[PDB]
Amino acid sequence: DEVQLVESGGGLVQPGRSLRLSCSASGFTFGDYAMSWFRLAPGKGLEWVGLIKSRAIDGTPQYAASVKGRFTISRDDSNSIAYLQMNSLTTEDTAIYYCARDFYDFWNEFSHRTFDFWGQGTLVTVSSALTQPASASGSPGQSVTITCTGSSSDVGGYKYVSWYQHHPGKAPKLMIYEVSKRPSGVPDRFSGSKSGNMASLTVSGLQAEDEADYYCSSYAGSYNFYVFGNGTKVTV
Repeated sequence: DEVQLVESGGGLVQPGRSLRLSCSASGFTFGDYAMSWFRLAPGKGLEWVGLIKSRAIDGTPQYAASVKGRFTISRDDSNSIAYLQMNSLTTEDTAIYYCARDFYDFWNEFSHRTFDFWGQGTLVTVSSALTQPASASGSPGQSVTITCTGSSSDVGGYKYVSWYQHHPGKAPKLMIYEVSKRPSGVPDRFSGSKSGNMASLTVSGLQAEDEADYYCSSYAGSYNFYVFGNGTKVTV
């Protein structure tokens, strides 16, 4: 099959309005995985919106301070489809909204930490925390290093630092997880590392396809869950 996530429902909407985003999964046994909603907004970086776990765990959804009380996340295990309900939409809510699968099933110890298989996202336009060097460049074949500096409560408190690669209009993609692991099919020239409060990505032997925006993320404990950097344009 392949794992596929398709988010729908976005569009130009007037303020204070309500909108439901759908995410239809395929290719895995939907019921066994947390599903997380993320947001990419211009000027801001990537943001965690909320999380719903497998019903084999609790299922009670967790949201983020921002949307805490006006968004509501939901699942339909019978049709393998997660939902994001948005209420009282302000223009500061305009963004691309992404759907995500926990890297593991509810069985695994390391569940509820890393997310993968992001969809393309659906754009919502409404009418009317980790430090990351803005830019980096190199020549093809040369090396490059990206920094992601957070605090004790995030990068330096855990072994859950991810890096995503983002091409405009395309689904963000896991390059590195758990600080230094390469998912299946990420070339060993992408390298993860950390020390204290600062993580590092290293792209050895650059390539034309390697020119992208690179976002870093860390688990940030029970209260904040996730946090991101503002992204880095690598230019080859």
